[PDB]
Amino acid sequence: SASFWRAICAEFFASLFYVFFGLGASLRWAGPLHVLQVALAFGLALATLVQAVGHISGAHVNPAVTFAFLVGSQMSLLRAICYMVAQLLGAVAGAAVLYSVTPPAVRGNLALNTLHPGVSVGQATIVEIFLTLQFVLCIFATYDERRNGRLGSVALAVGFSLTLGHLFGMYYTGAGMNPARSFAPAILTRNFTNHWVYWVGPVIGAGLGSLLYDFLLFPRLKSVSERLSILKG
Amino acid sequence: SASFWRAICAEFFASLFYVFFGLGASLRWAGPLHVLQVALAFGLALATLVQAVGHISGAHVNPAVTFAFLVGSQMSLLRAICYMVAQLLGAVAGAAVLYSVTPPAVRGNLALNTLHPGVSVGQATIVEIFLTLQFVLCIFATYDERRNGRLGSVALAVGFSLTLGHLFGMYYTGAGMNPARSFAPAILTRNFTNHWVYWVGPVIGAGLGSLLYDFLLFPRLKSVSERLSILKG
Amino acid sequence: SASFWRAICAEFFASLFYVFFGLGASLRWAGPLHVLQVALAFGLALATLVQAVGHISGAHVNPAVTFAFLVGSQMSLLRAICYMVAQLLGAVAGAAVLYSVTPPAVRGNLALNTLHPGVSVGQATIVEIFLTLQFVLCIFATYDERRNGRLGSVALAVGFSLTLGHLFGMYYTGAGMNPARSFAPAILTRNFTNHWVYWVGPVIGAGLGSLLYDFLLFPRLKSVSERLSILKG
Amino acid sequence: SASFWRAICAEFFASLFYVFFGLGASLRWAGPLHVLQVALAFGLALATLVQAVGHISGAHVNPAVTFAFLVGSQMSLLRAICYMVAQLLGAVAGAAVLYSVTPPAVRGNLALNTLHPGVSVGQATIVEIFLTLQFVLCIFATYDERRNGRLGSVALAVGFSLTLGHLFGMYYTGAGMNPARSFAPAILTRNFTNHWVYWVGPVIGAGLGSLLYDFLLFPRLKSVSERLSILKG
Ligand SMILES: CCCCCCCCCO[C@@H]1O[C@H](CO)[C@@H](O)[C@H](O)[C@H]1O
Ligand SMILES: CCCCCCCCCO[C@@H]1O[C@H](CO)[C@@H](O)[C@H](O)[C@H]1O
Ligand SMILES: CCCCCCCCCO[C@@H]1O[C@H](CO)[C@@H](O)[C@H](O)[C@H]1O
Ligand SMILES: CCCCCCCCCO[C@@H]1O[C@H](CO)[C@@H](O)[C@H](O)[C@H]1O
Ligand SMILES: CCCCCCCCCO[C@@H]1O[C@H](CO)[C@@H](O)[C@H](O)[C@H]1O
Ligand SMILES: CCCCCCCCCO[C@@H]1O[C@H](CO)[C@@H](O)[C@H](O)[C@H]1O
Ligand SMILES: CCCCCCCCCO[C@@H]1O[C@H](CO)[C@@H](O)[C@H](O)[C@H]1O
Ligand SMILES: CCCCCCCCCO[C@@H]1O[C@H](CO)[C@@H](O)[C@H](O)[C@H]1O
Repeated sequence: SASFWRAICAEFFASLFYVFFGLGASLRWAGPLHVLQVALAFGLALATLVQAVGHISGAHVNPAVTFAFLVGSQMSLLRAICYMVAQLLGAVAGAAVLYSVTPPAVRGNLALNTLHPGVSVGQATIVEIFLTLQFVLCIFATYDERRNGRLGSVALAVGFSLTLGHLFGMYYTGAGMNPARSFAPAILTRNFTNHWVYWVGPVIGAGLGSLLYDFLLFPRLKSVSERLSILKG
Repeated sequence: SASFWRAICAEFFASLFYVFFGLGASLRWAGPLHVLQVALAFGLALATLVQAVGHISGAHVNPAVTFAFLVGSQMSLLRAICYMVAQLLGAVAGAAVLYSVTPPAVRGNLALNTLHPGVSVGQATIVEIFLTLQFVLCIFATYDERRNGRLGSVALAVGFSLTLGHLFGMYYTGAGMNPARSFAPAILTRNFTNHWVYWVGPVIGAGLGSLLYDFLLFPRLKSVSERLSILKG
Repeated sequence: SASFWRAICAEFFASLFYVFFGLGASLRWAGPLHVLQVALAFGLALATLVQAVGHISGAHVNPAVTFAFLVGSQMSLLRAICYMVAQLLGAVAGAAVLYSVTPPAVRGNLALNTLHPGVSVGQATIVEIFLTLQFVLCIFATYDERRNGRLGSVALAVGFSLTLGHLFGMYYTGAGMNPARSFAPAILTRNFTNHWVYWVGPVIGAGLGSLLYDFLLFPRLKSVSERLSILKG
Repeated sequence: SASFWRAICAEFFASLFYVFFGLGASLRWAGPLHVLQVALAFGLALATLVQAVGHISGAHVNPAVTFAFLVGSQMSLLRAICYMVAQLLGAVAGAAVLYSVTPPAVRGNLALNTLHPGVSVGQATIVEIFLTLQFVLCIFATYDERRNGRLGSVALAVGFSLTLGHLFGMYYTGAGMNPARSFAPAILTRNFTNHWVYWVGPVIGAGLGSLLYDFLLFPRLKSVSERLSILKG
């Protein structure tokens, strides 16, 4: 039904907003102030967007997040691909629109995710993994219909999880936690240096999060039947 | 019924508070610290006011927000006009009372919304549009009775949306997102320079937000019948 | 019943905690950083305490707040007096315990509420009034059983209202919004300079808040009968 | 049942995350900025983890917290021991993994809890006690099934309680409030100087919190029967 294309649209616009506001708030340099401010910006961007379209598409706005739900057998392979496609175009569009209204000199590299001189790509990949792992874990747990009438706003919980990822990570890798968010700055600045970290960390972390939740913490046992039936629809 | 004049009163007082506390917290200059602090101040002012009178008038406290609900066919043309009237007088009053208790030298221009030297009014109008668009989108989605028992506090969600608007926007336009909030400082400092941006951006953004929500994301299909019946009451 | 002395105890301990953590976090000087940090500290202290004992005593932890509920005919004159008595002793105790574990030199004046050189006591009284007014207004609205299943945490709403009061007020009067919180530092430092502001502003603001809510925004019509019956119990 | 080993696993992973992100965000020095940022980091780490596994193990992720529930007769002596065991190994593991991905020079002492030169260990023990006391009090009150449909997110309430503990405490003792969180940095840096404070304060505070809640504020009267029956299972 049209109850599918609306979601794809939700994922496109939300991703454009997420990157537009996220990157926009990161322009400049610096420091606690800097980190604190950028951590809150991405976090509140997500909390806002999750309230805005979480009921419509589940507000993934993140390829690694969508990948998590795929292996978690909660969405079809067809939906996953489109979500990720919409997320990549949306992100690029947000970065594009951001570039068009931002004064040069302040533009910098459009907040491209970058490693710290003293951090190896191996350590950086492990960082991005842990960041995305606690992040996806919070998403799965709070989206789980099987629990709590005392959750409060799941939109904010997830947003603050993203903020926590930044408060810690920015010092190491600028905190990617999202392939699409990393990709947009890279494709427009023509700089794919160390970009592998920002696809690998999140995907693996997202993978370990889903697995850890569904197959150990609070098992959601699906029969091989449904798995394929779902991965198909 | 009197269940109409109470709301108008709600919109008047809330607007006076919103501008009084919002502007008051913006006095001085500066920087992350500055932005972070002012972003939180406006955001918590709104979250507070939405809890205070959201059940009474819907706590619009914003002309662009009210305009959104008009074209969204959720209020009558009569209510909209009064809301906006109460919001403009309330704002001016808040700025007035703020001026009366604030020491000169610190008064400055009473936190008048201003463009960044390197930002064209065109880019500034597009910024204000995006700010108000994600803002109204969050308002519509969270006010929508058709969803979530996991929303948490809608008052805070909207407040944090406003904070996010500031964390990004202040650098560009000081972040207006609200004609009344922009108007009060302008009418009292007799400075309407670039004021057009602060009416145009929000109204258009607010317009694109409502449209995007009601006519694409989660359609609330009203028959031409009701539309006019509502725009009339 | 004992369902009365537990509350008095709740108000005593909560007040000791509120002042202990509130004042403790205010030691030193300074600035956004300073204000932001102290605003959040008092705010989260209250949100925490409101969750801790709001179900037991309503977590007033504030004389002006209790006064609001008295004139609001929601508590007896006997309860009000004891609450305020417990709040004053609790506060002093918190400031006392704070003094005993804090290094001198850092102690300063134990975060005594103070006016800004350029702010007259008249302007300062009006500031404290507005601060306490939006504060009590948020308390009444969120405590009102007659509304919302979308409130979220009322504990946090009220806490953030207090934070907003500080983000704006600290620059003017250090933000009292609470006679007991102002009193404790004064009685122990033997400095009652301008102390009148910190009793007068809140009480009046608290008074205008209750009146504004119960007699205009969302009238809670009590017959003269009940009023006295309540003010008596 | 396996509905026991999953919890132990929950407590292990959550503790590893808590310390990994908590300590990681504390690396460097400094100041409001520093404190504010670290306070929020620990706070959001907990809020995140409480949402992630609070429904599975109750998300204690803290020996003093678990001890509180033991004397509160809410868990068996067998569960308590394992929880604390999982929490200690998890913490050490988190600090270990943190060390492996962090650049030296920035590593410092891995955010080891430390006293302020002007604070005696006696004053420091009293500080840690008060910090953990308001903390456990908030945990008990918000976990109490006997109350509120207006709590909002208990995960966030507890997290913000931890943040408040840091906003005040870091200046005194770096804010331990958690034996496991203090232990991990100590065992790996081979520095147990003043470590006694970080086990004694929390345990006592946690003890006074439970007692204060269950035996005075909102008594949860258990017959000697059940107490032992519970402490046994
Ligand atoms: C879910 C997977 C979790 C993996 C946790 C691994 C912890 C050990 C990390 O060792 C680090 O490996 C880097 C190369 O990758 C080296 O450059 C670095 O010096 C070394 O300290
Ligand atoms: C599970 C599928 C994961 C796919 C991840 C794709 C990451 C994009 C690759 O970036 C690579 O970075 C290297 C430096 O590190 C560059 O030398 C190389 O030219 C560039 O292509
Ligand atoms: C919902 C409407 C969204 C519109 C998005 C428009 C993106 C392109 C913006 O282009 C900008 O236009 C400015 C004038 O307006 C020029 O001064 C500036 O140099 C140019 O880069
Ligand atoms: C949908 C209706 C929108 C109405 C918007 C009204 C905005 C107020 C106009 O401000 C204008 O700003 C110009 C500079 O930019 C000044 O030269 C001009 O004198 C001043 O009047
Ligand atoms: C609910 C009550 C609201 C009252 C609002 C009053 C607004 C006008 C404030 O005027 C101020 O009065 C001070 C003395 O009090 C003077 O020192 C100051 O120069 C003057 O500007
Ligand atoms: C509704 C009842 C309100 C009661 C308020 C009592 C406030 C305490 C008085 O402080 C006063 O401050 C003056 C300077 O301003 C000092 O000169 C004076 O000696 C001191 O006593
Ligand atoms: C739940 C228990 C609460 C206990 C509260 C105690 C408050 C009094 C603290 O006195 C302090 O004791 C320190 C040694 O411990 C001395 O070094 C310090 O100079 C002294 O001021
Ligand atoms: C309720 C049980 C509480 C157990 C608390 C154990 C705390 C660990 C002890 O740290 C101690 O710190 C001293 C300096 O202060 C060192 O001299 C001593 O060598 C070291 O062992």
